[PDB]
Amino acid sequence: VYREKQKKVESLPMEEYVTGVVASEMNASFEIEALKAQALAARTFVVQRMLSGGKKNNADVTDTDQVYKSKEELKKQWGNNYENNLKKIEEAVSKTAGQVLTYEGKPISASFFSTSNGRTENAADYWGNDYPYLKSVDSPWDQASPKFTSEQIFTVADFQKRLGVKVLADGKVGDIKGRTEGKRVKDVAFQGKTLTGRDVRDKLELRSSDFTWKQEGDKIVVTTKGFGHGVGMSQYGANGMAAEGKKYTDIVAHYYKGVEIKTMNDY
Repeated sequence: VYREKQKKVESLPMEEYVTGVVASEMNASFEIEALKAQALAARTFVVQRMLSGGKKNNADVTDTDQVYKSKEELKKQWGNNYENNLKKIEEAVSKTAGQVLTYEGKPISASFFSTSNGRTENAADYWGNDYPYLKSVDSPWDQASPKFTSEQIFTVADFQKRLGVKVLADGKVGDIKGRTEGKRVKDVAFQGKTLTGRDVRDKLELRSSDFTWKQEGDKIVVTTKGFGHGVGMSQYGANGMAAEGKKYTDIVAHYYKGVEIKTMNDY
């Protein structure tokens, strides 16, 4: 077997691929230490993919694949600042070249999401065994995020159809039965049917599973806190930490409990 001498991913040098993933996933205007943290997370998923068949899907504990932005569209996103942003992301990647996030020697599920509701989530496998590096932590910087609070409006008929339920008479829609350690909704009950908060988020395409709701006339107004699954690293949180002077190593240590930064050469 003739083995390729250079590390390539979809025909590109590995580090350049990482640069592309970072730019596709985190806003370029974010602090450099936050981008460095995102590069470890992207590189962690890349190495994992390559070490297990070279498949395209990440070994993410959360439900997901997503866009790898082209230059054409990064110019439209970054407008004229394209050049400076590109170089910023390149520095962040090269500065962390070869670094990945591990736990007990193996690459982790370096899960990330845009904005928390104030906290991240505990994650466990299908059988309920905890992922020890995905623990619910405090993420107070997200309060100041532009995507912290949000509202989504649905007609009663659409809402009822999408969730396959009849709304409560109280005008209270559906009763929220409990919250997670991350303060996200655990379960919702309607007359004769119950759904998990996560299932409600998917069926309605909510910004997050931390929500409250009310009925206004023939409409349901849903107010969410956060944006994304809430597992692992908050992007807005990492930026907040970086704004108060913390390094990428501090950021990852905060969001992934007990994580160890290794060089990939070992593998």
